[PDB]
Amino acid sequence: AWKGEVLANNEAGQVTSIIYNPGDVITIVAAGWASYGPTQKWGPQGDREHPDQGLICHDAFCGALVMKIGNSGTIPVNTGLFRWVAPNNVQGAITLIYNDVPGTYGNNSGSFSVNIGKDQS
Amino acid sequence: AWKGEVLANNEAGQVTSIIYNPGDVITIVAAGWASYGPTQKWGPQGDREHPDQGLICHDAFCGALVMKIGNSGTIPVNTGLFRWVAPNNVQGAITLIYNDVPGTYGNNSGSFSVNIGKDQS
Amino acid sequence: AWKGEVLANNEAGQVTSIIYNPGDVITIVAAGWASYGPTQKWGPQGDREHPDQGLICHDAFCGALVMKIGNSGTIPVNTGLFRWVAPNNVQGAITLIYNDVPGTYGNNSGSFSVNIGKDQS
Amino acid sequence: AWKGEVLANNEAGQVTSIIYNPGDVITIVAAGWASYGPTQKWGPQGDREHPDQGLICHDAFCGALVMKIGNSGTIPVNTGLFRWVAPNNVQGAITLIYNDVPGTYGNNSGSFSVNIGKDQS
Ligand SMILES: CCCCCOC(=O)c1cccc(C(=O)c2cc(O)c(O)c([N+](=O)[O-])c2)c1
Ligand SMILES: CCCCCOC(=O)c1cccc(C(=O)c2cc(O)c(O)c([N+](=O)[O-])c2)c1
Ligand SMILES: CCCCCOC(=O)c1cccc(C(=O)c2cc(O)c(O)c([N+](=O)[O-])c2)c1
Ligand SMILES: [Ca+2]
Ligand SMILES: [Ca+2]
Ligand SMILES: [Ca+2]
Ligand SMILES: [Ca+2]
Repeated sequence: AWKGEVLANNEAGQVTSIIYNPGDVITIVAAGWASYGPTQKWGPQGDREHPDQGLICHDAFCGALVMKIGNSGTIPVNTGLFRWVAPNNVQGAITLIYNDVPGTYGNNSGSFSVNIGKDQS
Repeated sequence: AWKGEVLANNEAGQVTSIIYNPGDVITIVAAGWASYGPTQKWGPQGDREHPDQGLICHDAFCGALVMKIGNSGTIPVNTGLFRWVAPNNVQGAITLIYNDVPGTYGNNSGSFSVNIGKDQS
Repeated sequence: AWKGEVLANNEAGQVTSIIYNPGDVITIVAAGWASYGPTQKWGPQGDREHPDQGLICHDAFCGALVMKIGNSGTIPVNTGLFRWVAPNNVQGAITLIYNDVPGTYGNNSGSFSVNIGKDQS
Repeated sequence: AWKGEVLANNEAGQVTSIIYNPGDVITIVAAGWASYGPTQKWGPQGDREHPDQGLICHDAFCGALVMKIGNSGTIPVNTGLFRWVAPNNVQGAITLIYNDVPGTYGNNSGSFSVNIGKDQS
């Protein structure tokens, strides 16, 4: 299992110790509060009122938690995933990232606390 | 495992199939959007700007997911719990509930989708 | 989880740390060599050539590993059980016992090494 | 998870669907009765009285269950392995094999039933 913090202001994303292999079943739980700029804060699902303009992951809101697995594209995590199996041919190390627009992470604040474990399979 | 929806207007809470027994290790993942009355919606950690004026759970925000286990008081769930063990003396059936003030559930809207499983021990 | 030795001369059996509750899924692995009398020894499936003339568990061989769950009657374990769920209405502490005839444990020798864990459910 | 039978007379061993990847934790439970020649039978620990006269695995008895992970050397399985982790550099498909002397498989009989799964990590 891996536990750690994902800073909203970390454009590169936080690499985890988890290597996703074919067939693997994993669980992720994400909590806390962060911002893409405003004094207001949002949870891991982000700000459902913010537009999608140039976000790294078009499938989640601004300020959501997303991930990449190896060199996949971005995949939504949000609050987390229960006993989840990736699509065919997705494999590698799990990096977690705050969903925002490239070049705009400087004004971000806060962090999410995230756990990831491999489940029985 | 149990998977189901928790309606925000359900004052009694959603009973699950899960019986928490001494020594159990559990994982919960909650997702979605709901409202304790306003047109806006919030995720499982609720509205961090809303005052607590009589919530069923004073350790979580208005609109957050909470639970009771058997005869326990409310216990925060929020986005979820990763490989969690219950407080001393806590055991029994898990009921999931939207955190709002007694008697004001009629104007709530939405639902959270929740998964619960028992982990290896 | 629980790891321990079960002596073949132990008539009362070895009580583990595991309490079996409804819905639980367990795995058992048993290894080693023991005897009900002879200078020879057998593994956890026992002696497939020996008669049953009053074994505590009529569904396994003399010299096999068996168990009780709470006040159940005996259940075969043998080499082990993989992600097993018990019959209805069985609950309580797991007691591991060597399968022999009541009153004859005194000439027994050796032990099995046993791992028990609860699995994800 | 994977379940299947491993014949005593199969010199090549039985390929499973389990790919052991670095950091995997696995459980294996084996049961049953087989023979490397004699009319009598033995369990997955094999025959503790028979000499090693060129077994494919010199760390288990003749008639024991062993395995390869990819093109590893032989690894003892016996009755099973509880929440086990492989040696460094060991990875690939798990192949289960009856431990006998090469070219003597033709007088073998019986089989073992084996479950393998990956465990929480
Ligand atoms: C795809 C990379 C090129 C984008 C350049 O344009 C932007 O930076 C751009 C364009 C439209 C909306 C936004 C936006 O939603 C946005 C998001 C932010 O977190 C933020 O801090 C700022 N900001 O600092 O101005 C803008 C940003
Ligand atoms: C029948 C209910 C008893 C009323 C007690 O509630 C209050 O007086 C009171 C005062 C300030 C804020 C709140 C509150 O946070 C609150 C929370 C709500 O979800 C809600 O639907 C209502 N509401 O519609 O009246 C008020 C409630
Ligand atoms: C030995 C004290 C009295 C128990 C009574 O045992 C029997 O009546 C009975 C009758 C038939 C077979 C067996 C038997 O399978 C049996 C099994 C043993 O492990 C053992 O050590 C002995 N023993 O030492 O005599 C007998 C026992
Ligand atoms: Ca920003
Ligand atoms: Ca309300
Ligand atoms: Ca005896
Ligand atoms: Ca042979």
